[PDB]
Amino acid sequence: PTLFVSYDQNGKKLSFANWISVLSPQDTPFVSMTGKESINQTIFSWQT
Amino acid sequence: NPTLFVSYDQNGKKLSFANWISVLSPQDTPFVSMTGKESINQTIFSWQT
Repeated sequence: PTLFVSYDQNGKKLSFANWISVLSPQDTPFVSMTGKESINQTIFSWQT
Repeated sequence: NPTLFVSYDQNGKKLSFANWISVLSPQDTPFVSMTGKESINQTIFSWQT
């Protein structure tokens, strides 16, 4: 059991990163540039 | 269609309901009003005639 190296080590301590990567976009410009109106479901309508 | 002054062809009318629901029904409970309250714990007892 000589040739002591990481392959032979035991009880090691990891070196992970304390964060997570995310690249999924979150722009959504349409929903932000429209505007919401109100309650009162389709009982009303545009009628133009 | 502006052909004639009628209501059948009106676009975008108003439903014009009445704001009330007169669905009255009888509810008196005279017996239950002239009995009282004798709250109990269990449901197997008696009254020892």
